Amino acid sequence: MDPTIAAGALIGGGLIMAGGAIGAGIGDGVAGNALISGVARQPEAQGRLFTPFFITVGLVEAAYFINLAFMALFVFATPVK
Amino acid sequence: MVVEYVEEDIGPRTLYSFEPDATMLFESLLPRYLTTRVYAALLESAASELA
Repeated sequence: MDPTIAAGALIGGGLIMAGGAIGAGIGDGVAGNALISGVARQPEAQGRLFTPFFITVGLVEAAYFINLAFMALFVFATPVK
Repeated sequence: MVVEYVEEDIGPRTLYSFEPDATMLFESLLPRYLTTRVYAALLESAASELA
């Protein structure tokens, strides 16, 4: 009915956010691992490593927030009512 | 050889990277060190013989 569509939208948004969270969390983890290792090798490399690191994060979190946007589109402005 | 801990001389200094690791290089470099010392001994004894 209408509530069935609403429930489908809620579950779909949930899945989208879950995928986003897994992706962002593990991606930032695997990037920060390299950052910390580099800073453990050469301390004065820190100011340098913040350029590639934040590039990587800029990509990772990107996929996250895109999903976030679409989750809103699923939950609030649900395409099919 | 006797081992002689010299100093600290290690503050924010950057650590080295060894390939493949530390001990393999150490154990393939020690006989070369003894050979270098024997070579220096031969050279010094030659100069001394000429004096």
